[PDB]
Amino acid sequence: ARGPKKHLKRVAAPKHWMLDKLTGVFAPRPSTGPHKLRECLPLIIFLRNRLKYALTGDEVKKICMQRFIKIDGKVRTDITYPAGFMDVISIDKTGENFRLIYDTKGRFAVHRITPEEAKYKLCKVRKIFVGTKGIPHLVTHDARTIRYPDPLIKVNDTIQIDLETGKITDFIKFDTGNLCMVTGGANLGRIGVITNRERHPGSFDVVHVKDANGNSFATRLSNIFVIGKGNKPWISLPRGKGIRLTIAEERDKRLAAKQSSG
Amino acid sequence: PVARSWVCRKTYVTPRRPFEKSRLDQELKLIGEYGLRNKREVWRVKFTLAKIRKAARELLTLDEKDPRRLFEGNALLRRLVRIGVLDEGKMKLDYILGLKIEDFLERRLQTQVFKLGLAKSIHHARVLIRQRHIRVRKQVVNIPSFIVRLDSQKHIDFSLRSPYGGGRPGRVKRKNAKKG
RNA sequence: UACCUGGUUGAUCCUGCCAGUAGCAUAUGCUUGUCUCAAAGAUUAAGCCAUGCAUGUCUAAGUACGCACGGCCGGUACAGUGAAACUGCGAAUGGCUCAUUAAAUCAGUUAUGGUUCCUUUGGUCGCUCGUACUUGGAUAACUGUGGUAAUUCU
RNA sequence: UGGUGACUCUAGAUAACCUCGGGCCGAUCGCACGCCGGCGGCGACGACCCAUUCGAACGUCUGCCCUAUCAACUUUCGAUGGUAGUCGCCGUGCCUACCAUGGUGACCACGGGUGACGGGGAAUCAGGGUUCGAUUCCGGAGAGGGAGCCUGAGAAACGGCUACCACAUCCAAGGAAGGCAGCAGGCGCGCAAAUUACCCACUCCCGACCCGGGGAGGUAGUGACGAAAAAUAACAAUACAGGACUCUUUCGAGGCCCUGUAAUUGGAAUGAGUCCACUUUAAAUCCUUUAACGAGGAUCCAUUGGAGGGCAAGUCUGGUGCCAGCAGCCGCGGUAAUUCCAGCUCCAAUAGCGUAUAUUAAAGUUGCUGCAGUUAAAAAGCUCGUAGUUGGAUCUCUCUCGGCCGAAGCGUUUACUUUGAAAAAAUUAGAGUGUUCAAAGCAGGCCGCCUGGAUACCGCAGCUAGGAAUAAUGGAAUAGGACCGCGGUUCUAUUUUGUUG
RNA sequence: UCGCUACUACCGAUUGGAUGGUUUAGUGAGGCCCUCGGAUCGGCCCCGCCGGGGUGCCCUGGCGGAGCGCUGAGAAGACGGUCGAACUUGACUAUCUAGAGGAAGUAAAAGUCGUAACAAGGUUUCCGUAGGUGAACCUGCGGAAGGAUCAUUA
Repeated sequence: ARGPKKHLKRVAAPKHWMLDKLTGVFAPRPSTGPHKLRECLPLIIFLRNRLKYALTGDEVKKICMQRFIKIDGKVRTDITYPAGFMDVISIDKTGENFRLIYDTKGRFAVHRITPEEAKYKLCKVRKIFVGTKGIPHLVTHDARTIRYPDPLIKVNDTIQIDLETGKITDFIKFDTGNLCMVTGGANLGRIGVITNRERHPGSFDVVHVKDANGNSFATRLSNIFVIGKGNKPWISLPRGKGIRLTIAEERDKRLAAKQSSG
Repeated sequence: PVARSWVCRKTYVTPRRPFEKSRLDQELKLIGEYGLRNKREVWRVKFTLAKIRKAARELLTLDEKDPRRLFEGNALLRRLVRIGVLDEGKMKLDYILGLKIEDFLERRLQTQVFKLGLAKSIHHARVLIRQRHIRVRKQVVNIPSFIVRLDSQKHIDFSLRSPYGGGRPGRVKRKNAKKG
C-alpha cells in the first residue's frame, strides 16, 4: 500500500473478540491508543457484544456521545478506543465498574468490580531512561510516562497508579515467589507464582511459573505481569482463579453442575 | 468481499462399481424394509457409519491412558448411546465396530412412527410425517430422517392441529359434510 | 472398502499396453414440481469503451454585513437558522485484476544498538536575564463590466 | 545519574555555532459565571521535542517448477573488496575519485522457458504420493505502454499533473478534452460467465461531525456452478383357477399373514398451485404462520441412458440386408441381426441423467515404501579414475560467591530423540448445542438469573531443556604433554601509611 | 521393384512489404537542480501645497511628482547538469504477410515381376564393416549360435 490501513476485515480480527462470521465483512478496527490492536478490546465490543447494552453500532455512538463512559477516569467519546489490560471502565449512570482482566481461556471477561477498587490500576514498567537536565522517567505498557519514579523501580516490575492523580503509590519488584499473570501466548490468562527465570542473553528470558495446583508452565519474559507480592493479588481475580482446567475436568464440571437443577 | 459462508459438505458416497449384484440386492432389501425413497438414503446412512468406524479406528491406536482417546472417545460413545444405537453396557470403543446400517435406520422418525403404532405400514409413516401429522414433544416434525433420540422417544404424538389427533377435519370430510 | 475386468492364440501361461471403472472440475445436451444455502467475463483480448453513478466534509467551540428567511428594539459591535466562499481534514484507504516477476515475490525466523512515522495516548510547554486592554497588508463569496463555437476556461 | 549481552547509549561539564529558502518559547475560539482594578473554572484548536500506537522501509537464516540441443559467467559502461566523500530517512558500489583483482560455478552457477503472482489452502488418497491453487484472508504488483514530477505524515498516485509512443472524442479548423484490470451496461473475443435495479437500515470507514457521505457493503433480479432437505400417493372391503400358515391321505375346508398386468368400488389425508391478512424488511420479496378455494386415468402423466460381454437388464416381434448405421474396447450388419431403425417388455440412477476435455485413483504401467534389465524393452567392449554415495572390531561435571540450596563456567563439535515456547484467522479434525432434520450456525438454556464462544493439528529452518544408544569428529609420539609447587624477564592494579605533593 | 486424387512442412526467386526485442552511432520532449535574467508589485526616502501638538526645528493627516536613489517580493525566458520517454540509421534477429518450380512423409491401394525370411526355406541364419546392383540383396574379411553338432573312439 501507500500509507496506513484504515479498515479491518472480520476474519482477520483478533480471535478473542469472538465476532461471528456472518454479520459483516468488516470488524471495528481499533483506534491508535495505549494498546496494540491485537492486545485490546474496543469500546464498541464491550458495549454491544459483551454487555448487551447496545444493539447496533449506532447505539454505541449514542451511548458514548452522552459522555456516560470513563476509561481510566477520563471520558471517552471514541467507540473504537482500544481498552486493554488493567483498564478500569466506570459507568456512573448505572453504577457499575469493570476491569479488563484476562480469564483462563485467552480472552477478556466481564469482571464487575467495586468502586473502592476502581481508583487504582497496576501497570508494568517497560523502559526507564533519564534525560532533560537529569530527570528520570518511566514508560509503562499504557504509554503512561511518570517522571520522578522511585529509584527502586526497574524494568519488568509493577507499579500501582492512582487514577485520579496519575502518581505512583507503591510497587512490586520482579523476583521469584511473586504472583504473576501471563498476558500473551498459549498460557494467556493464567495465574501462578514465579518459580525461576532463565536468562538467554541476546534472546528472550524464559520465566517458569507454578500454579496453585502444581501445574508448571513457562513463557517468555514479555508475557509476564507481576500482580501480587507473595501470593496475594493486589487486584481482584475473575470467577475462575487463573487456573486452567483441562477439557476432561472442564466437561466434568458441566455434567456435575447440571445435576443441581430442579 | 461478502458476508457469506461457502462451507458445505456432501453427505453421501457412491460405490466404486456401479452394476454389482448383491450390492444392488442388499440395498433394495434395505429400501423396502425401511420405506426409503432411493439409493441415496442408504448411501447417506452408510456414510455416517463409515465416519464413525473411521474415527474409532483412529482412536484405537492410541493407548488406553491417552488424553485424546479418553476425552474424544468417551464423547463418541456418548452420542451413540444418546441416539439409541448403542446400549449402555457396551460402551467400550470396540462395540462401535460391531454397529451396522440397520441400527442407524431403526432410529429414524419414520420407523419409530411405525413402531409406536401411529401408522399401519412403513409407507404410511412417510406420508403421516410428511403431511404434518406428527409432532415430537411440542414441535411438528416434517422430515422422515429425523433421528429420534432416546429421551424424545416417549413423546411422539399426533400434532394438535391435525384431523387424526386434534380434531378439526380436513379438506375432504368438510366438503362431504357440505354435500350432506 | 488396502478391490479389479474385457482385448494378442487352435488352446495355454506371461510381458505389456489399449479399453472399461470411481471421484473432482470447465463446457454442453436432454429434462426440471417444492424448499434452504451458494459460485458466477479467471482461462482467449493487462482487448476497446457510449451513458450514468462509485469521495467527500460543520460542532456550543476557525471566517457570516447574502434580508435567503424571520426575530426582540429600534444609537443597541455580532439575536438566531443559514446557502455561498475562504480555512482545516480526507481523498495514499476501500474496490478491481494477475500482466510482469524464479532467490525475485512470499512463508516461517530474527534485526534496526542503521531509520522515518499524520494521528491517538502520556510527558513537556512562565526552565532563555534580553501597540500588548491586541499589530500589518492582501483576497474570495458579493456587486458590476466582458471574451471564446467550445471546458469544473476565466 | 541510569542502562544493556554489548554504545561512539542516556544524562553531566566546557568552548563556540545556530541556516533571512529562519527552530520552539500561543496576537486563536466556546460555555457557565464570578471572588476580593486585579485573581479565576471547565473545554475546543494549536505546538518544537520525547515516548507510545498504527505502520512503513532496509536487512539475517532456510526453502520453489521444467530445461545441459544452456558449462562456464561477471569485469571498458561496478563485477567482488578497501579508503575518502557525494547523495539519501538512515546501513551499504547507492554513486564518484584512487586503489586491490577479485566474486559465482556439477552441492547444476549463468542463460532460456513456464498454459508461474507467492502463501493460508483445494481435489484425490490404505500407507507413501500426485495434481491444482486467476478467485472473496494475508503479502506483492499494476491502472493502455514506458518515463518525470507536484502536494503531502504517507504516492513516483493515474476516479492527480507533464511529456513521448499507441488509440480516440468534439471543432466554427483557431483549439479543447481523454484512460471501466470500480459498479452496472456495450462491442469484440471466444467452448466459456448475471441487472445500465433498490438502500445507507446492517457491518464498518471518512469528515470540522451524536446529524452528512460511501456501486465499500447490504437487499432484491438472473443463476440445474455446486452443496443440504425432499413430493409425484397412502389405506380399507371384495375377487383371484395368486402365495404362505392349521386340518383333511387328497378333493377341499379360514378375515391368520402377505402380493398384484384388478384403467374393481369406497371415503378419509394432503400439498403444488390460486389467494385475503399478519409477520419479515429501510421499503418490498422469499420462507415461516393463517382465511377461503384446491386430486381418481389423484391428464396436477418424471426423466436420462441402456438390454452380446466387460456391466444390471429380452437369441421377443416387424423393417434393412457388409447398406443405413451401431460400437470407448471386443465386435455387430452379406435375407432367421441377442448389437442398426422402431414397437413392446425389462434394467440402472432418479429431479436429475448423458457427452467432451483437464486432473486424481485404479498405476507395483515411474516403483522412497515398491518395478524391471539371460531369452519379452533393457548391463556401458574392457579397465583406470576425481566429485558423489557407502564404509570392519574396539573405550563403564566442577571451581570463586549469596541464602545443604541457587549463580558462573563447562565438555570437542554436531546429527538423533523427548520436552518446552513461538507459530493470524477462516478451511481441516473435533467438543457443546433438537437449524422442524440436515448442509450450516455460534449460538442458547431456566423461572431477571445460568451459560458457551473449547481443543488438536500448524512440515523444513531458527530458539529451549533432558537423554547419550547409534553415526561423524577432536584430544600427547621428533612431547614447545597433563598436574604440582620452584626461580627469572616485561607490563601493571589500586587499597597502605590522620588530608595534602 | 514399378501407375491416380489431396494435405503438412521446408527450401523457395521476389535484395516483396509491415512490426517487435537486443545493442553501434547520432539526436533528445518534458520535469527537476544550478547559474543568470528581471516583465511587474510594494516599502523607505526628497521636495511642493499645506493643519495640529511640542518648541527657526521634530512627529503626525491628505495627496502630487521625480530620481540609473536603495532595498524587499517576483512572472516569462536563457546557459549548464541530471533523469529519461522517444526519434533516425546500421547489425543481429524474430514474427505477422503475396508468388511458378520441385520436394519428402501421410489416406488407402488387394494393382504387375521374382519368392529374399520362416524346413538344411532349396547358398543354415544373424551381427559389424567395405564394395556392386532391378530389388528383395550379393560378395570379400572377422565374429556369434539365437544351429542343423551339447558326443566320435589309440
